[PDB]
Amino acid sequence: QFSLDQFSLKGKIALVTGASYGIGFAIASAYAKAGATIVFNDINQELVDRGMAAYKAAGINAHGYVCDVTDEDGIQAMVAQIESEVGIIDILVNNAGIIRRVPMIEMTAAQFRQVIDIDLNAPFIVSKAVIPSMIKKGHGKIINICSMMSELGRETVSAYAAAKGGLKMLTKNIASEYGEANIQCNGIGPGYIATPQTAPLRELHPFDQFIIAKTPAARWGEAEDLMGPAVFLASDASNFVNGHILYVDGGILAYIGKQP
Amino acid sequence: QFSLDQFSLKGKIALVTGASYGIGFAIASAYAKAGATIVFNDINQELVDRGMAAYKAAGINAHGYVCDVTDEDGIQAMVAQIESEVGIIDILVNNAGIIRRVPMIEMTAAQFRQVIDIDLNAPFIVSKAVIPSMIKKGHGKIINICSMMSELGRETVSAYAAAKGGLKMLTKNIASEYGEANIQCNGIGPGYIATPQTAPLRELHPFDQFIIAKTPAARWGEAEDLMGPAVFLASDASNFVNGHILYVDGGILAYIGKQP
Amino acid sequence: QFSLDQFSLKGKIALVTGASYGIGFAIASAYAKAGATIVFNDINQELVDRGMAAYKAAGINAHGYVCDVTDEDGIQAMVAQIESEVGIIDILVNNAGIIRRVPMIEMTAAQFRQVIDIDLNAPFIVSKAVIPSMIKKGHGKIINICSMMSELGRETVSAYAAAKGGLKMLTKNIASEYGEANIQCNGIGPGYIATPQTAPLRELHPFDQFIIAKTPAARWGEAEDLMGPAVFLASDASNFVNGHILYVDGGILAYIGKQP
Amino acid sequence: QFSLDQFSLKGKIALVTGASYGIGFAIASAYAKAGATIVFNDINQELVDRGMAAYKAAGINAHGYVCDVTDEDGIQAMVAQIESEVGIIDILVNNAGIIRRVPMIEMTAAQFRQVIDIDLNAPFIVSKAVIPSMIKKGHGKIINICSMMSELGRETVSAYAAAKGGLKMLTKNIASEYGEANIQCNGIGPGYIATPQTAPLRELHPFDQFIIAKTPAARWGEAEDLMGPAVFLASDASNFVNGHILYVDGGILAYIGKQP
Repeated sequence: QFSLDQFSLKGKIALVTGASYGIGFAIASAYAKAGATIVFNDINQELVDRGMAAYKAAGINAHGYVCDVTDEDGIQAMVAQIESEVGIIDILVNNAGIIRRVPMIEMTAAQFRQVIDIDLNAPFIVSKAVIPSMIKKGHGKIINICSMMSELGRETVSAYAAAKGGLKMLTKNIASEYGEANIQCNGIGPGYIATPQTAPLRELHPFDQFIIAKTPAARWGEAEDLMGPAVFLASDASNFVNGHILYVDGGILAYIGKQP
Repeated sequence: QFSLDQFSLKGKIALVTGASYGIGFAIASAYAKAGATIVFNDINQELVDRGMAAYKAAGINAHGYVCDVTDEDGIQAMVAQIESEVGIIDILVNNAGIIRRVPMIEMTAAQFRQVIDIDLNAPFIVSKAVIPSMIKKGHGKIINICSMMSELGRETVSAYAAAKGGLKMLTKNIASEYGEANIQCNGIGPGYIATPQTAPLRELHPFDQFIIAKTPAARWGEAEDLMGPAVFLASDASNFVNGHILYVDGGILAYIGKQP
Repeated sequence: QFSLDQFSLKGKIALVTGASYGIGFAIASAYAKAGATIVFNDINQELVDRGMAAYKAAGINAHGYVCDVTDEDGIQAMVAQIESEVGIIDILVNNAGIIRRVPMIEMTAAQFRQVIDIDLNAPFIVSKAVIPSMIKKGHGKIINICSMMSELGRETVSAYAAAKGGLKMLTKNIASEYGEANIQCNGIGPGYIATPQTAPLRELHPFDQFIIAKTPAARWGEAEDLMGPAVFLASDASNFVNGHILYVDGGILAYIGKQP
Repeated sequence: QFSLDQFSLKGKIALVTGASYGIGFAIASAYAKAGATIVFNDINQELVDRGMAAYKAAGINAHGYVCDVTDEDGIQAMVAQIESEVGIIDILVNNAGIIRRVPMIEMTAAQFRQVIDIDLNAPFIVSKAVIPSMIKKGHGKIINICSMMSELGRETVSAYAAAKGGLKMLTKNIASEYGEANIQCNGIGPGYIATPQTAPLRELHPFDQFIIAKTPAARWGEAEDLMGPAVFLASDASNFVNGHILYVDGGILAYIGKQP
């Protein structure tokens, strides 16, 4: 018999990378509310302290670690520390990332490479670090935060689009290579999500008009819109969903757009 | 605050077309277990009686109706009857369909047209019949049962593939046209699902070997694998998922295949 | 050794359905210029006479036939007539189609069905009618005119989107079922193409602004933009391209759009 | 009036990276036969000498340069040298690449990063180096050699799949960012192509059986199958094709497979 318990993360441990604020924090918060124990990392103590205080305020006892996602030795040590202090990571969400907006021909090789390293190579490093214990546990979930840029390009975001396109295919590869070992690796592809940074574009705006017209749902998304889909992909309720990119965009990728 | 209640269908009414047995019955059963009131139709009383007895045995008081999905007048009358006797349909699953396996050049125009009428035109008819009350209710869900044939072709299944390809795009269109009115229209694309009919292909088999090799998960799917994804798409937990085809295939569509 | 002769259609016969004017006429004209003998059909003598006069003015001796693409008996007889009078059809372009713009819930079941019959069932009928002689000839090409609506939905075009989505999958199915017999079946998916009908939307316009912003190439497409891709798919130069939808859209489907 | 001259590369210069042998050499050879002047690079003099001798034997006066594609300074200098000695690069084919086959959890971070650097970062570097002169010339083409791994994953090829997935999206981004400047950036996605290396898998074989069954065309592809599609994408005949991945796979990506 089906049970709604299939969506529950009770007794599972989730690592959400870079989950000190923003989308990662919202996903980790939903995970805790679904029953999970939350672990997270970020690049410095200041960010970790910020995440810890915010989890506490939401009634969550998270476990926070200082670690650079591009540092394999660092991540390996972090996983080992998490396993001794908290337990086996059942669920990994590759959320950490950066974006840069530079015309392609103006972007330095170093800058391009840095975006690739953080947004693509690092999810490989963290996945590699968690998979062996997931196999031994008999079940694992890896959720890669992709983008609409996993599908569509735009001026100024060449490196970001390249890395997210790579992350989409990395997702499908891990699914193929480890699905047999009961690892489900999927993507979440958020639409246009209203963050603190895009707030002036909503001032009582042509950019706001642009987004609303592109979106059948006729609104910006919010971090809260990602919570249900994220919990779904982390849960037993999605055990036969594998190598799939779940777009959460209010219908953008399905829509030609609202024409005048 | 996120809550697992977002996955609950409590107090909602779901119509699952052709849900007397098989995949539709399994989805409707999960819906009931998630809190929904179940209504379903099929082409004759014998099938309806079969579904009713099976729902009863599972502790579900379903409401069953005799109706041909290709009969617009019939479906319109059925919805009106459902609304007077049960209530407003919150969730429609377009599950009813047929398959034929005929080499294309050997298939009659009439046979091709019949597969198109049932598998494509009928989901349009039923969607059209439920959408006006969903808009007035302030929320609706339409879940279209697609296929891997919404993506990939195969000898002998030209009509079926054409209709399911159409259903994929119908899904994206409804999402675009009605998303503004808070209708989420999505697809479920099952992988290779083990039905009563494919049982001899699992006899202690080259076809069995074929499927397992194509599937990262290394097994046939089962109707039970569709239950969580179906409940997800019918629930508040997927409100910003729209015009999306959710493939539930253990990783098939993501995999090049297991080579020797 | 590769030769540019691989793009030549010299000594081949092409049937382009509904090619009396518009996109089909432009494709057929390019085919003739590439060396092909052109045959075409349309629903009445007036349209056939129009196409014939226009081919003549362009220095092309086309062969025109009155036939409804939804009439299997009619199409069968037409192919037989073409084979006796002109020769074996080497290349079929399924170009004939209609579009309707009606809100979905307002569209009659009859109207929806008519769009499906012409835009989806008819390409099946014509393909079926030409394939047996292509197999016997040792090579065939079928080019299905799809749309951006084979990928993306829009208010008012539910039936059209459904049929073109179906046509995309029909294309992939024929490729799979007949590729072994050296039939290559592909799609052409035009972007926004400037037709006589959209001319007021280019008056010295917000709709014009909409299109240009969606298109990396920063212009409407023209029928002429389809000529090279169409000749490519009809030629020996694309013999290992099969079940593929070739989008000719200046970059629309690849682009998130020009934001303000 | 359409002309077959639209497929001609007469008076154009093409740079094909790593085109000393294999797929790149075959594409460059077709380009020369289509009228182009051929320039190419490779990592050492031995490979350059090999390519030069092979071009000469085919009646082609190619221009060969020693350069590492991951060396931005090196590539920049190479382009400058090409422009002084040969002329402006009209067409870039990003063909250079490597593949590694290592289980993901066994692959070193350094090895993963090297595959990404060569197969993804390097196409960015070379594209960046050629685009400014293409803009000034008033027309440019960039053709990225992708893979079926731009779409589908497989055990042992995680890094390769990630890089090719990235290259697919880089292609779409360049299309979006530079399409306005009359740059068409597209992909070629070869299917299973019979190379010297896979020859024992064709010995009079289960792997051979695997490929043939996956392929509607019922054969391995050959480098020659890529020549027409490559010339197409480099030519005026594809000017409104942009951000598109042209799969040349005999129908593989369209096919569910030949079941027993």
